[PDB]
Amino acid sequence: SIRWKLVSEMKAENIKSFLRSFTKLPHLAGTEQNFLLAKKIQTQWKKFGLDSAKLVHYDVLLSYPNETNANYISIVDEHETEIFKTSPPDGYENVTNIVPPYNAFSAQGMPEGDLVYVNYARTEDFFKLEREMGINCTGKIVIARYGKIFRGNKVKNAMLAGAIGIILYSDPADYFAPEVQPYPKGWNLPGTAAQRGNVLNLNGAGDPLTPGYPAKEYTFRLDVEEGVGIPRIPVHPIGYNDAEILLRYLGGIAPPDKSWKGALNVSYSIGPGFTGSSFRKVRMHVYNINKITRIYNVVGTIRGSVEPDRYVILGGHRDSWVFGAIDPTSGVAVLQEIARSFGKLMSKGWRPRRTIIFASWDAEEFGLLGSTEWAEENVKILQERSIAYINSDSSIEGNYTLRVDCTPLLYQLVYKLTKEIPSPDDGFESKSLYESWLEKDPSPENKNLPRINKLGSGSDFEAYFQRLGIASGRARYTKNKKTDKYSSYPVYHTIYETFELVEKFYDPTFKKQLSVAQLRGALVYELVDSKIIPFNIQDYAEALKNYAASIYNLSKKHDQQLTDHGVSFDSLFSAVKNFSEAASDFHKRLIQVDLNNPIAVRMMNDQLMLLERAFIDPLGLPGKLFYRHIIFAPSSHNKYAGESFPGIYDAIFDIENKANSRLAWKEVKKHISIAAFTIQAAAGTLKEV
Amino acid sequence: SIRWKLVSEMKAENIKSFLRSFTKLPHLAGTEQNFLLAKKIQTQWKKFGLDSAKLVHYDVLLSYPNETNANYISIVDEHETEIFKTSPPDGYENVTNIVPPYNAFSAQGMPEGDLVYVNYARTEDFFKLEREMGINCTGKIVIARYGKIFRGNKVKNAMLAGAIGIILYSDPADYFAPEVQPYPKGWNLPGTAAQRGNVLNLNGAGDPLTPGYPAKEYTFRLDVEEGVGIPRIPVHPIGYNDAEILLRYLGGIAPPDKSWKGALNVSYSIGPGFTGSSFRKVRMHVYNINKITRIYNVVGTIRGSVEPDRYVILGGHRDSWVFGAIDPTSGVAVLQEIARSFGKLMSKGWRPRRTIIFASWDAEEFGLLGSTEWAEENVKILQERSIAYINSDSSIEGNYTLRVDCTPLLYQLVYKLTKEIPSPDDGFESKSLYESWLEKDPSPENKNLPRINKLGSGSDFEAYFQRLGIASGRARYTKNKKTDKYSSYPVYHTIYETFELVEKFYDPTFKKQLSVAQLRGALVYELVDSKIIPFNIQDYAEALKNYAASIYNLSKKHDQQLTDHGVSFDSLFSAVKNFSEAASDFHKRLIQVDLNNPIAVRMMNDQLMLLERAFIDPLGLPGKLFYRHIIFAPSSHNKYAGESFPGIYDAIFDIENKANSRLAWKEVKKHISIAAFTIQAAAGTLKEV
Ligand SMILES: *[C@@H]1O[C@H](CO)[C@@H](O[C@@H]2O[C@H](CO)[C@@H](O)[C@H](O)[C@H]2NC(C)=O)[C@H](O)[C@H]1NC(C)=O
Ligand SMILES: *[C@@H]1O[C@H](CO)[C@@H](O[C@@H]2O[C@H](CO)[C@@H](O)[C@H](O)[C@H]2NC(C)=O)[C@H](O)[C@H]1NC(C)=O
Ligand SMILES: *[C@@H]1O[C@H](CO)[C@@H](O)[C@H](O)[C@H]1NC(C)=O
Ligand SMILES: *[C@@H]1O[C@H](CO)[C@@H](O)[C@H](O)[C@H]1NC(C)=O
Ligand SMILES: *[C@@H]1O[C@H](CO)[C@@H](O)[C@H](O)[C@H]1NC(C)=O
Ligand SMILES: *[C@@H]1O[C@H](CO)[C@@H](O)[C@H](O)[C@H]1NC(C)=O
Ligand SMILES: *[C@H]1O[C@H](CO)[C@@H](O)[C@H](O)[C@H]1NC(C)=O
Ligand SMILES: *[C@H]1O[C@H](CO)[C@@H](O)[C@H](O)[C@H]1NC(C)=O
Ligand SMILES: [Ca+2]
Ligand SMILES: [Ca+2]
Ligand SMILES: [Cl-]
Ligand SMILES: [Cl-]
Ligand SMILES: [Zn+2]
Ligand SMILES: [Zn+2]
Ligand SMILES: [Zn+2]
Ligand SMILES: [Zn+2]
Repeated sequence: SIRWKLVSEMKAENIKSFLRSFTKLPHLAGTEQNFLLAKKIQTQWKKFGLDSAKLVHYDVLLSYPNETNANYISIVDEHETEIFKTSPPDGYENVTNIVPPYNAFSAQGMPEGDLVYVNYARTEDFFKLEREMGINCTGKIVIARYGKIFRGNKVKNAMLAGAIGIILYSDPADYFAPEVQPYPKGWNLPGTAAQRGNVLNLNGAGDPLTPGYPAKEYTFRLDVEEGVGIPRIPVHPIGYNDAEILLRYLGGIAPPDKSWKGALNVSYSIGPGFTGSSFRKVRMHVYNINKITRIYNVVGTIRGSVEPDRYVILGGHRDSWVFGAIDPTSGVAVLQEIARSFGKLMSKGWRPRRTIIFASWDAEEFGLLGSTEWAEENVKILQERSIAYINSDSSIEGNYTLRVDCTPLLYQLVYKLTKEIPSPDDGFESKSLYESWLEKDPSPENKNLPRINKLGSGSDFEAYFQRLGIASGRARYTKNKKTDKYSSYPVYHTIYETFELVEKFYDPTFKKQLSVAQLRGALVYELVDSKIIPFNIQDYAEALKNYAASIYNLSKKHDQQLTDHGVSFDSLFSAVKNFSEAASDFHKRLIQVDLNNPIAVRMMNDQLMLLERAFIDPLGLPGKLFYRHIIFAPSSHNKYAGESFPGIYDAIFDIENKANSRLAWKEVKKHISIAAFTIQAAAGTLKEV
Repeated sequence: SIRWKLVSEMKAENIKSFLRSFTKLPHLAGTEQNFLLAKKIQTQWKKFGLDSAKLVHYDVLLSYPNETNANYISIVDEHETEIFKTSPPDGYENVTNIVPPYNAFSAQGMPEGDLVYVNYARTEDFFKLEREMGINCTGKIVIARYGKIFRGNKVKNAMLAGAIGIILYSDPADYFAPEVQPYPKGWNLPGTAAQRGNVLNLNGAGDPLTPGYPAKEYTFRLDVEEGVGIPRIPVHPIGYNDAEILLRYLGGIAPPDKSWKGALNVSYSIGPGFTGSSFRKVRMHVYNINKITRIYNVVGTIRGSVEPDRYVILGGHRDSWVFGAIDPTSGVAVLQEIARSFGKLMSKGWRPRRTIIFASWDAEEFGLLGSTEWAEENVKILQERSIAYINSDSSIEGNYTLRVDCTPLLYQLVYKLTKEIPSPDDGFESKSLYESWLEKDPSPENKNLPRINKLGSGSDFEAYFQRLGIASGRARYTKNKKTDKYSSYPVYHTIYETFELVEKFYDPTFKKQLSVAQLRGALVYELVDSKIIPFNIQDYAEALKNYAASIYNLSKKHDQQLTDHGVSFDSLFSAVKNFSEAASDFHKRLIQVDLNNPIAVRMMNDQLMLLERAFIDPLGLPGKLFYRHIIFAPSSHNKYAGESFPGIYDAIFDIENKANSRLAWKEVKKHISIAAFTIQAAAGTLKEV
């Protein structure tokens, strides 16, 4: 078949050569090297035979360290004397433009104060410090370990607590894998390395200065002081050797339980302040600059021969913090190999039914900026014509098995294609990827099917799925979560994401990265070429039954209040019931369609394409204009995680502590009512008359 | 042709019999008689052969007088003694349930104070009273004449001024036609009759308690105190005999110029207070009740044989204040005759290409409630599938010539169809409606084409056009505006809108109402049956060039400020230029389409259908979530009137008096930027690749 030719044409050795070619130098967004990489990708796409490959630019707010006012953290004594102050991988000694560690969009400042350790700086950590312990963060400098929630939420949480700065660091408890050596001898995080990353709280907005509209040359911009999601205290990241020095002499209360204690050789006392030392106060000095900077997406097409006005988007970012060998360059290499293989199909006369859009996004590391501004530019065509979005970010975050996150519309297609891709796993040489994946990660809901996760947030699919309602999917290799308990991967967002890391320690044969390229490519092919779009709406109906039961279960602890405030989930369950009926009836009709009647086929394809759109509410969620998906929009507590019925969940979260209960419960009623309506409206789009 | 059979089948005598049958008794929304009328319409549609005809209900906030606490206005002396107090057409003496005059959704109260005459209670009238004259309305009762702006805006304006009540009345200057007798001898307004009407400021929201979502049984409702657009002072309407008594002894400043002086035999002095009288203070007593009440739309279909998933909506309200012989029942009768004529086509085996939706809306007089709640329910299917909406409200507001208001997409179709409909005008017996209309109302932009107006607001097309972006149109007979200078028509919204009025004084032969039914029906037929949707996008391009020039001209008075604040219209003109190019290229391609290739035809039809949608911004306009059309959304000063580039216009209005100029001009820049983007995005939907 054509799909087998697409998949079998891709080669591990090609992914390896692409990765090596794109990881020799840093390619930070907004810098010359990442523009040069765009031009190289565009030349390659033209060579592969794509119909177009253009650079599309935007001018967006980025953030960089000041090369002549370096950031640092220090400890001073009571006489203001500096007692301690903070200060390339082998083979890259000659590389001159590695950005030092920083947290993009930090406020500027030189705050000084007593230090308080805040664990993960989650909402519950601050609740505990303030409510239980009676500790006052006003005004203190807090130190938090990375993990559990997106780093921007840690900063927002610290701001809410009156902290005047926040230090972030990587605890070996969370980022150091047991019995593996630190880079370069193994793949673990060294004590000298800090994790870069932006600290905006954008909630899907894109460029901070132009929420809702693409950042073109003429475009109105907010004043920088009003930029969406920009924090108002300094934030800076350090490695664990430096963190150990800061934590060592914290006094005050002992860590409250083992869940506060990391792995360094220190007490994990909370503070505030020091005991047993010259160590008296902590200072931060952070002076990164925000500047409007041009960024460049590469956007290419293969136009459909039958439905050129219907799109499947294969999009991945290419900007990195340093070399980004895993994040994102492993996905950049995969995207090139996919485009090469579609070009080989074209060379023998194939053209797809619908149009494929290839996209290499810029400035993802600064808040999904390139992918979001292109969605904002092209919203009117994208919302009326897009079948799906398949991401192409990191392909290789571990080497145990496949992970897939996607809308329930795509579950059946994912299971179908993974059965036709050879497994790359040792011991599965005559078996498919489906078989190895089912063995290694069975679904809790059905032991006979592999696990597929919800799509949440934190990579370029976000605006397409959570704002525009375009069915989306991602797939990558990952770690074994039952045994591997560290966050992300050890060298995430550090200078040590190198080609050598990936080749030596992750996937020496490149077979695992090949399997991810084959699946992302086969997903695009089947969505763009199948006469009938390969979605299954009954799988959405079953997902909604699970999510309704879950939010309802969460409400049982408040059962008396539900009764007293006249709160009922009846309408939600009724909508779910009606959706399941409409989806069953829709599939009964769909098998009867006359495949030789183009308008009959196109009307049913429109219903499959527009089903995800029905869940988008243009009013958004409370305080979040750009999160519109009523089933799947984000975790308010961790942007990386997806949350179901977010309007209901946010309304009921910590409700027992809301000042005004009558008001709080009416908000729960509001969001229940919205979810019921939206699911009923979605069911209505499936009806025949 | 089929269109000629549709048009020639309609009969004046049938419209007359329908009108007489629907105007014997009052049919106020929410009352038994208007439910009975729904059932009669539904029985008729089934008899005519429609595929379906169903009642669709919602439970919405309505407002009625308290039958046991009657409203009134009084004058008292300084001893609190009542000196004056306010208190059926021939042949209707036995009709028992005529609602007395009131303004629906008025606050309740018994305010007492000095009286101030405020002309039309426009923003500029209050500016003059307060800024120029130094008059303080705090706290006064104001009296305003109806006209110039929607009555709800008069009330909002008075509230802003600190007034504690507002009396509305019909001045003969505005509602009494020269040399015609008062009903029953002629068609003029008697001094005893008051104009009913709601006084909400909904800005497109629909039911006040459920903005954004249909008002079903389970639906979350705002507390009534928080109902959208509900005014916070009492409001009540009186006839001019009563107004004369209230105005007569006003003292204080003389009317400032003739534009403040109406036609009664009084001075039109402003007050505050009385001079020359027992007349000391004015009191209002208003105790209407707001109550959630069930309303019923009748919704019927004729399903398409080729594109059943594409819709053309013919919708008109049927609820009236009393008999509503003009408003809306003349349109109710027209809608029935149209449905009858489509049923006759069906009887000979015809079926339309696309689906026609017929709708008889309820509670239009209470804020467009039935049509808006059905749009809110069905938004997901309507926005993805609707070709157009044709209204069917009053057909006969005068007897001089045709008036058409529609999107520029429909201009060419309107001109084409009116050439094939016989003129009903005396002296035009062998001529078409186009010819009589061109002679009587030529367009200012092109003397060789008849005038077509912008669609604004104030009838059931509003949510479809201004929220959802569905191309809309309306047509009716009207007065000669160069000679007839009165507002609306004299007996508008009074008890004197009777069948006898229409038959004796407006259209005895029913030929004018017939011509309106033929045009509304022919519009539906051509939109639903033509293989290629009959829109012209180059007419939209020319309209945008006119609107860009107009808003720019308006800015010239502020030219120095534009320069000082770096405000430019360059991007707007550039977007308009690009749209005109894209529309020209689109039509060049459209004439080449292979009419025998269904997918080629369907892709171009999708572009014609979705063009109006491109102008809808889900973020809305400032303070108005439900006005989304960036070119055509409303006048903030008069909901009946449409305003172009409303975001730019509202931003620049009264700007010289804004407290903060730097902030005010940035808002102008914002709205210019949004308009430029939106027109460019719309152009992008027309592009081939
Ligand atoms: C699910 O569909 C059912 C059937 O159409 C709806 O049930 C109606 O519910 C209302 C109360 O909300 C009752 O007045 C009707 O009697 C019900 N009809 C039947 C046949 O049971 C139900 O409302 C729909 N659910 C939602 C959320 O719209
Ligand atoms: C109208 O289309 C033109 C042509 O594509 C756009 O012109 C570009 O404008 C930007 C400045 O905004 C310049 O950087 C480019 O050099 C222009 N190109 C050309 C060929 O003139 C214009 O931006 C579009 N208008 C809008 C509002 O999008
Ligand atoms: C970088 O820091 C130096 C030293 O404070 C300062 O003078 C310079 O202006 C900074 N650069 C920018 C863009 O702020
Ligand atoms: C890769 O797989 C090998 C072989 O099982 C294992 O020893 C190693 O820890 C894995 N590497 C990573 C980064 O997980
Ligand atoms: C009507 O007014 C009477 C007299 O004030 C009052 O008692 C009654 O409750 C009112 N009806 C309603 C629904 O308020
Ligand atoms: C209707 O037309 C007649 C004949 O021209 C005219 O005398 C009369 O004023 C018109 N009626 C109305 C209500 O305008
Ligand atoms: C800590 O919190 C309280 C209440 O927020 C605040 O009044 C106080 O100023 C804070 N502490 C200090 C030391 O200022
Ligand atoms: C009229 O306006 C001023 C300013 O709004 C207000 O202070 C005053 O109270 C008002 N007049 C009266 C009589 O209260
Ligand atoms: Ca933007
Ligand atoms: Ca509503
Ligand atoms: Cl990915
Ligand atoms: Cl109308
Ligand atoms: Zn990434
Ligand atoms: Zn990253
Ligand atoms: Zn009307
Ligand atoms: Zn009316």
